[PDB]
Amino acid sequence: NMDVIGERIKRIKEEHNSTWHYDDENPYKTWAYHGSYEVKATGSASSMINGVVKLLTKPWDVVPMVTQMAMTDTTPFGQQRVFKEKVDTRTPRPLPGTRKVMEITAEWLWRTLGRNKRPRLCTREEFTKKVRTNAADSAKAAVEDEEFWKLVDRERELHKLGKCGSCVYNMSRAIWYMWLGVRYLEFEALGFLNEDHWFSRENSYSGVEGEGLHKLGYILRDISKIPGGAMYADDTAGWDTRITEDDLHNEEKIIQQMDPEHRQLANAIFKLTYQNKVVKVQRPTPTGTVMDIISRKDQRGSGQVGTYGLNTFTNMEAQLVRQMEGEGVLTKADLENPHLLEKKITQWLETKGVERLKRMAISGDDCVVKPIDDRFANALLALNDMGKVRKDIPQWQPSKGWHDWQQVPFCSHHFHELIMKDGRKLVVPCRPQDELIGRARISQGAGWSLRETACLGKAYAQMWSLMYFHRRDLRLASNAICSAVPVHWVPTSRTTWSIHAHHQWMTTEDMLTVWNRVWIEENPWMEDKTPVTTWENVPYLGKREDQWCGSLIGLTSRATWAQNIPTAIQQVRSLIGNEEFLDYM
Ligand SMILES: COc1cc(C)c(C(=O)NS(=O)(=O)c2cccc3cccnc23)cc1-c1ccc(C#CCO)s1
Ligand SMILES: [Zn+2]
Ligand SMILES: [Zn+2]
Repeated sequence: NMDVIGERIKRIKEEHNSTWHYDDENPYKTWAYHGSYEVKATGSASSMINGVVKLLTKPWDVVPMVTQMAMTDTTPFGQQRVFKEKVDTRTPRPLPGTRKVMEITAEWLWRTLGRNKRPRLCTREEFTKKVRTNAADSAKAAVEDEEFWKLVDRERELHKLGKCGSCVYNMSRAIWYMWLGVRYLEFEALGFLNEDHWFSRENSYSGVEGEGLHKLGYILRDISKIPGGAMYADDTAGWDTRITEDDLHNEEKIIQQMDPEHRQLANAIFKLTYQNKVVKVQRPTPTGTVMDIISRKDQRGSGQVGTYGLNTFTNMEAQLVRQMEGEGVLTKADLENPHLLEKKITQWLETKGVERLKRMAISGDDCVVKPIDDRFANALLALNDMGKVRKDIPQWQPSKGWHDWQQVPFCSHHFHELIMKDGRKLVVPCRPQDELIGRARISQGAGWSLRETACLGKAYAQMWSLMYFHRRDLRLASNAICSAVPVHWVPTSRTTWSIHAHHQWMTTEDMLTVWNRVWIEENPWMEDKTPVTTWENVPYLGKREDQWCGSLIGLTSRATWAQNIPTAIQQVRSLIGNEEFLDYM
């Protein structure tokens, strides 16, 4: 294994030859440990609190989920506990028959996904444009430096020779240029899956890439119209740690569709940084803090360019395999058989494949499946054998499905169908309210002024007005935040890193105008384009549903907050200063 990773470890070792040592008390059991060096400890035991949101959500000061979210340990201690609890495991190799059906399905799926689209290399100027639009970090400074691109070119030449010198995953500007350079090179070779929307619903059938949270519920409602069994949405326990060497070799098959110069670079990413990887992780010691150098041949590196798309691919494949087992196409005997009949798998894929993909909504490790009947609930042999063991359920207990699409969990949400006062139906996204408030109360970074804090608060408020307006407490808190923050202050930072967020709330445009654009004008499931002219006609969940989903409506403390909210707004305004404010209450 040293022939692939040796050069990276040699460069790390030489850069820290003063403090480099082999810590024999290292806690790694399934990862190869190469050595350690001294570092300055990074992270925090607690997250910073957004005072603007906190002051305008007083009843949630006494809420346990709101307190828990404010914690999250990122210190070397936090890094180590997460590592031990999840990442330091080995997935048993799938059986020979399971490997065979996965290989057949992966070959058919890649050909289906590439039926209209051709892979291509992504560029420096594409990466540059993405970095600029995201910052509008030190990444914008690097991208502007010609020496950054010269470091990139030197690494690419090693990749072209089948070698890697500086692409290290992390759990001086030279080390930062090497990390961003590593990410650019991955973007160059595999970025096309995202940039050219290979996992869009039109291209992939099961996929939802580019859809946006406001479309997911409508897609689940459409799947519910397909004849079949219940809708299943099983969670995998730590999906990224369950990506096997066999999964990685099946994902690598996309390189067969590439032009020769592209194939060479993508083969370098797969073989040197996915199937072999060098990882840095911080660890507390009695003496201080060390950086450990570790390696392994499987699992998925969570913070990589190709992660979302490749997880979506492998999950689509795994769910098709589970549907084949449910239909009796794959038997227990087939999974143990290296010599299983390839023809019946091929025949099912060619005649039923696409129809079975349309029965699913797949976003990375998140899946919703509506099989042809409920035999799927007990079809667990291939799923468990592929390593995709379901979270917090005995291995052989049947999956429980839903017969109502509104009860289905997907991407941390569930979806409600609302009837507007004018008779039109809306399908809206929702999650436990404490989660929404708890997140909005967390600020991103230290040494952030009242201005930056208030602008992030406004970004959360405006996200609530656009996606979660149907929650009484969030509409009231949103109105309060937007009344407390100067009208012309532009929302900053980001409320989420979800691929499903399109950030339409990152504006100073009227939120009702934006609401009409998203929910009426652009909404393909809204035939009648009549605009809503007042928030009074923007619906809420039924009161009982709002309460079931965490609303404090009906509580005295909530009634007191609603009554006295102009006082808290004025208190925020007085600390912000003599600025232009608008009264949204
Ligand atoms: C599928 O959509 C989402 C899923 C999640 C997970 C988040 C999200 O960040 N949640 S979070 O902060 O509470 C959170 C943070 C970190 C890890 C988590 C793990 C599990 C659950 N939450 C986590 C946000 C959105 C969106 C919010 C608005 C959206 C829109 C639109 C239209 O353009 S899309
Ligand atoms: Zn490299
Ligand atoms: Zn709900």
